[PDB]
Amino acid sequence: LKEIEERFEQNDKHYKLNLTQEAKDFLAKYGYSDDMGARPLNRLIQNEILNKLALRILKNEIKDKETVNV
Amino acid sequence: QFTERALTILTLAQKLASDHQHPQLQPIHILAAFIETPEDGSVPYLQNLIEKGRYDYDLFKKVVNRNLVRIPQQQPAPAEITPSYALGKVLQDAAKIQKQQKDSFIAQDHILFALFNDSSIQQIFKEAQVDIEAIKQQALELRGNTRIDSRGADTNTPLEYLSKYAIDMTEQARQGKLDPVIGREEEIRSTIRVLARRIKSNPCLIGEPGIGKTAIIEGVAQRIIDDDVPTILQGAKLFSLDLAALGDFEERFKGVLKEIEESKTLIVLFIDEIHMLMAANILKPALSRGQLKVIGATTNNEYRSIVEKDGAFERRFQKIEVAEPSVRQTVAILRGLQPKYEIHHGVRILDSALVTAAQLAKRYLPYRRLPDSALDLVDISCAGVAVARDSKPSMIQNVVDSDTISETAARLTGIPVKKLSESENEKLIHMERDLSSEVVGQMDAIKAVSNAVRLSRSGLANPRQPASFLFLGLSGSGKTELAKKVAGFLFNDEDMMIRVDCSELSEKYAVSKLLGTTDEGGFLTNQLQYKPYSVLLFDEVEKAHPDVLTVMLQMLDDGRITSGQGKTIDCSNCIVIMTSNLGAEFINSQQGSKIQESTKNLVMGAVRQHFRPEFLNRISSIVIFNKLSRKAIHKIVDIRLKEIEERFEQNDKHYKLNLTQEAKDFLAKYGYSDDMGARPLNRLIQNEILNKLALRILKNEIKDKETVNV
Ligand SMILES: Nc1ncnc2c1ncn2[C@@H]1O[C@H](COP(=O)(O)OP(=O)(O)OP(=O)(O)O)[C@@H](O)[C@H]1O
Ligand SMILES: Nc1ncnc2c1ncn2[C@@H]1O[C@H](COP(=O)(O)OP(=O)(O)OP(=O)(O)O)[C@@H](O)[C@H]1O
Repeated sequence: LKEIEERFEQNDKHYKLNLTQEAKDFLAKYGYSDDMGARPLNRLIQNEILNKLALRILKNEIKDKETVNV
Repeated sequence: QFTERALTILTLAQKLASDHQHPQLQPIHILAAFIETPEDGSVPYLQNLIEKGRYDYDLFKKVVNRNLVRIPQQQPAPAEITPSYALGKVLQDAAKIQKQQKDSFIAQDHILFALFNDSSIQQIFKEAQVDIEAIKQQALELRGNTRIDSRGADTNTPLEYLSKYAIDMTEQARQGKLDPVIGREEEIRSTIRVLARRIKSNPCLIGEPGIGKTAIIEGVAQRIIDDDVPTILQGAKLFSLDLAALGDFEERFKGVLKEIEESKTLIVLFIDEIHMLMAANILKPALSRGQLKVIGATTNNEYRSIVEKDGAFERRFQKIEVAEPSVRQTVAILRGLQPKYEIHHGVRILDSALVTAAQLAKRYLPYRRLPDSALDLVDISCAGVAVARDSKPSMIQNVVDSDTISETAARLTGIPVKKLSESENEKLIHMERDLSSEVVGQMDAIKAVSNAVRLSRSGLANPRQPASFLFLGLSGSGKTELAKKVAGFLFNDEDMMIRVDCSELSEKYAVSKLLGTTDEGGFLTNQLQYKPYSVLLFDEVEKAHPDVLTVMLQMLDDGRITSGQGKTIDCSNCIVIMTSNLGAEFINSQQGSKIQESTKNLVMGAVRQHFRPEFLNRISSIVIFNKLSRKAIHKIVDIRLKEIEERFEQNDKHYKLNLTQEAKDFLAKYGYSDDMGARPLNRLIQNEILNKLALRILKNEIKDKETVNV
């Protein structure tokens, strides 16, 4: 979690965050693979989150610094 | 026309000069419009052919708006009102590099390319666009063939393998090329559900090829453009690699793993029957990176080989086995593709035929996946008379039910009129009349055997078990002919009845009727293993060793047997028949012309002696074969007469035949033998009757097409 947010709210995204335990659980549960790891989730962390919520936010109607978790 | 991608910038470049409302479109304008921001999402920054060719745009990012803010301001309508042919040439001037670097339309490079004169800092210190120096240089770096169409995604040529040999059928889908599919919509969904499954996205399609496993992928590809594709799966599209490998020529296939990784799982991959050790092993390091949704497929065969080793690459893979589709499946696609392939061939068809096609097709298909074979037979039916139509004589561009089924499908084997007249019910109702034609007298065997298989027919056969019979009498009584008649009547095939010797193939023939492999495992397998339709002749069963009678009861019971590979294969299409001659003794009762239940008890007693009641109680009907009346004797005449005329009067000479009971008693009397029946007389007639003519043939005193009885 820490890596992306510290890339962006710092400069780019000005971003305040929210976490459902869903993701909190999902990413841990689902996102982490036993064998192949969260290694894909590391990419997925983009996808279902960064890719997802930026896409949520990139409209801006959910404003800057706003957040919507799945 | 300009490339959309180019024009996307171009109008945005017209939009560019519009935002500051520039007075004129002039060389250094789009230098801002080429770039949203320094991101390679704006290639003209870094991924541009210039930063790699000559002029890096990093700090050179600085100057672009510096001009477009220092343009003299204008008002809205004169903004983007002019090409200003100084710039307006770039419209045409972009078509210059499409020559030397071989392109057709005007692309992002080209719109860029034309600009290479004044679009710039052109000064003593010139931060500018080299003319041929950056692009023809790096327009190979970029791409190496850029040109496709105005349509399409970024023209940065990130992945050459994906652009080369990776086929997107969703393109073809919105291009309308592929034929929509049906009825795997379960598998479609489920495999897509597998795909939609976050845990195992990768399916394994299992099954024998030709079944539509990528026809699955067809509608799947369609569901991509049909947009039923799940949110997880939305952004992805179809790639399917049909592997043509033709220094390692494969690593291309490995290099593309980045090109999709470029797209960042913006597609799916589907590989069909090629799943094997690749170089080295196929695939995974991109998938094994945790990434890369792919549609996997195979026969159990390729499933039996390498993916058996790991199994944790199948950790991505739910194995889904397709089954040969149902009738409506065939029907519905036919329903969809009847008009297709009749318009493909420019003809018409009866849907009456269309459904009827699948009927016998599904029935007598020895091999394939029916719709193919159907569509084959269909196209066969289609093209066949269409070729008959287009070539003079043709009158019917529509095509009938019957011949389009039978005569066409008669090119599997034949016998259309029998393939015709049967409703699959018509057998039984008409059988014991039909059976009355072949095996003489024997109204017992007529009723009993047939009525018992009328129970194994009528739909009253168990999902697994055939009818079961153990018969006494002459071997040569028409016994085998009965089951040949059966084979002939029931399956319309003489091959159905198969010699299987219980007597001599007996004890360790349990290894030689099949063997867990330590090539048929043994006799009984590819007899049926090829052809589930069969008729079983089990020779003098009580002379077999009991070693097999268990798995023979396992034939009796459940109608299926574990094979050498272990497969338990359906014999219930057949009718299990057992043979015993021991009642030839008990024909003493028939010598006394008893009702044989006199000894059939003793017969039953005799057979109940040696075997499991299970093994015993399976028999539907045991039929003693009755004493031959003169009729029963001399109706065997026309049998001979038939197999006489079958050649002379039919398949060679066209020579007529006549006899008299005079000569026939001069035959049958001698011609009949007690224990072997008239089986002697057959190989008797072979000369003194036959060769009497083979004499007279070249003796020729009387000639062909005649007949003279003796
Ligand atoms: N349900 C269907 N609807 C439309 N066309 C179909 C359907 N099923 C099969 N086809 C046709 O079958 C042809 C290809 O079949 P397909 O390759 O999918 O069989 P297959 O079992 O996948 O062979 P393989 O296993 O090697 O991929 C195409 O012409 C396609 O239009
Ligand atoms: N009632 C009958 N019905 C049919 N065929 C009969 C009849 N009586 C005698 N036959 C003769 O039986 C011949 C074939 O007999 P069939 O094959 O049924 O016994 P078979 O078991 O094969 O002989 P075998 O096993 O001893 O070599 C036919 O060619 C036919 O002429």
